[PDB]
Amino acid sequence: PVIKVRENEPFDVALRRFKRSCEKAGVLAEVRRREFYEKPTTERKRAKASAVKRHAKKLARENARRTRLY
Amino acid sequence: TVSMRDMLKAGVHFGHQTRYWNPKMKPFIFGARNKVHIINLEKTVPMFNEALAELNKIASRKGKILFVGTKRAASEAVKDAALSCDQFFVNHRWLGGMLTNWKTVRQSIKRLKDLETQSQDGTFDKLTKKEALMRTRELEKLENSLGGIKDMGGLPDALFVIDADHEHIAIKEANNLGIPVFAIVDTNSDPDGVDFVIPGNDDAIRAVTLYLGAVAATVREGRSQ
Amino acid sequence: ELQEKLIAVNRVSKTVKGGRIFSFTALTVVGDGNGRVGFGYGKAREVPAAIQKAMEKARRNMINVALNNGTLQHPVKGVHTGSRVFMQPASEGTGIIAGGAMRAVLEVAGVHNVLAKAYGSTNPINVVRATIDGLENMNSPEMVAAKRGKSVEEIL
Amino acid sequence: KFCRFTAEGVQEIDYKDIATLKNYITESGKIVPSRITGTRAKYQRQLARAIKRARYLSLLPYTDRHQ
RNA sequence: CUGCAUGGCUGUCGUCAGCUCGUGUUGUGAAAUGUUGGGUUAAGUCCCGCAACGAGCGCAACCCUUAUCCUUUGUUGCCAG
RNA sequence: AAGGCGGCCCCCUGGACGAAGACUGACGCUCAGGUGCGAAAGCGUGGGGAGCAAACAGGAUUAGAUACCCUGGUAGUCCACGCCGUAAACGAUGUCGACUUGGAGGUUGUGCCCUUGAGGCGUGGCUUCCGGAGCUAACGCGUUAAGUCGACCGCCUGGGGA
Ligand SMILES: [Mg+2]
Ligand SMILES: [Mg+2]
Ligand SMILES: [Mg+2]
Ligand SMILES: [Mg+2]
Ligand SMILES: [Mg+2]
Ligand SMILES: [Mg+2]
Ligand SMILES: [Mg+2]
Repeated sequence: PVIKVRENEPFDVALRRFKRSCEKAGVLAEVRRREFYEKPTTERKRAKASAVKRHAKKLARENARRTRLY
Repeated sequence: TVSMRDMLKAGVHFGHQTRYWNPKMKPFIFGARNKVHIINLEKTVPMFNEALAELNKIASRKGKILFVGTKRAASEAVKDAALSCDQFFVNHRWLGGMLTNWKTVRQSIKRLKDLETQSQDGTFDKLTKKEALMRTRELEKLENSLGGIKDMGGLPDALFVIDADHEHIAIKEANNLGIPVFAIVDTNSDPDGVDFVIPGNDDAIRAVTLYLGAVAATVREGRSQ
Repeated sequence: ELQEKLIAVNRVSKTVKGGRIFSFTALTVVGDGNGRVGFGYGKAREVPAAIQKAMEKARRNMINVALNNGTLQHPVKGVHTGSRVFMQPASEGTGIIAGGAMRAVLEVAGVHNVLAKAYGSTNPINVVRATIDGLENMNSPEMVAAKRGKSVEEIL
Repeated sequence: KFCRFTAEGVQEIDYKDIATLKNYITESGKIVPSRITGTRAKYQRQLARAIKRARYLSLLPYTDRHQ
């Protein structure tokens, strides 16, 4: 991403904008999974393990609204 | 009275959302309305009248009717109506084993007899004020939970449940003992643990006021024999 | 008054941080020579306390059986978790031809002539429940006539 | 949000449109996921094909950097 | 001599906070609940919810001094006047 | 169908689902023996080979390490034509038909109402999570059942030996 800083802009805010752009692009987070070979078996296992937790959280959110006042 | 017009004007016909309806109580459904169920007055009124007839008959039989309800909106009502009909009530959370573990209920009943007589005996003298106020709270909070069943003797002869779905444990205990039950069930309740089924709304100030006004009146109705 | 027989006593034990602790479980069956019969399962630290605890629960859980004058009405089968009991009526003088925990429960239920056979796991704890459920589910001529609308003479 | 294609009754999506299609690609040339766009699964699979067609025909860059 | 026969006594874990029982309930059963979960505390201390309800040894208090004030008695002590 | 399939385009083609129809008329289910397909690894011939990587060498750890940590590295993984029918080939749940409370979704089509906004009511196919009766030794299944039955095939009879 091009983060060419214009005039009258502090280096601090310029670097923060660059870091935010990198974070929203998610380039740094992709190397931690592209650094090694994940077998298709392992990838599918991770995907289902993440899907199971992803609606289990919503299931618990919608189920904890019945009892347990505080 | 038993008036369907009174029930409709109070708001008994309302129920709960259609996603919580119990599948075993649909004959008592008038039809969905904005994802909210509506009960049947044409079916609620006759069953309620028959239950009131049986209740006043069993009251003339000199039976100990116990009201039980832990709702916060109908908290003071089930007490002001139980005092009117000269009967017994439980208003706080149902202590599991109140009916089955009657030996320990009587033991607690006598604990809050010795402690009750402590107030008369001015025994708040053989101990300083910290001792005295601790004992004062020990009766205050011990009475505010089981005070409606102090002068009751043994097990009640009939039960009247404000909401069967919430107080399902009391339904089970009463069925195990062999005590007749008149429970106010709703669209999300289970009308299978009760021999007498009372359809209609269960969480409404006006609805519970009408129910209590009918029950207490018929109980005094039967007592005056 | 009422007759009672305890069938088997066990020596179940638990394990704790400081070792293993012991306990006793007693199975008893109570009856009165008639259709009333019940079973109880008490748990205590010693055999007399266990049997005395089981007796009270048996008495409070007694159930009624529509037996005949000296036998049962019709052959029946009872299916529990691990026990499959099959009982059938017999004639005068045959006796109670049953084994395991079924003999005691039949004797306290009052049936004098009966032939019983158990298949599966013959443990007393399960076979007692199996035979109690089989005896409680049997029908009588009067009950079947009432439920069908016919008469006992018609359905003979 | 809501599927604007269904809201406006857009039956088909053509790669030749760029002014109203750039809204579905990030500044890095990556496709905005459905969980962020608010688009149905019927039209996400057609938006992806249109974006791929535009990338092939040099209408939308694959990424910010190419050379 | 034998604390590898013991009584009595003592130290540590540790004034750490847990250790159990009665009834009831649940599971065919071994067994579980109570004792778990949120707040809170020094704590199984208190509350709420929850088939749990209660009880014992238990966490505190009741025991001994200090900290404001009252009365009684005034010697071997105080000198307000 | 299973195994398994992921930029885009072109050509051939199999299968699946829906409103309203028309048409033959039991032509329907299963199926020993047989036939075909069938992960990867492996073998033969002809090619290619960037990266990865059995065997192999070296380095490191360890009392020892013919291994896990590292640097290389051939077969192989890439293509065409041939051989095997082997997997935890799993949903450890065979194929087909009917019935049995409910809730919250995903995907796909259609009907209707004023569609002013994925407004509202219905209706079929696939699929996902709870959950009642019931079943089970219990975990658990639970309208896609492991609930009750019907038709058929295959398999099981103590653990080793095997
Ligand atoms: Mg807590
Ligand atoms: Mg291969
Ligand atoms: Mg290597
Ligand atoms: Mg080496
Ligand atoms: Mg298999
Ligand atoms: Mg076939
Ligand atoms: Mg389920």
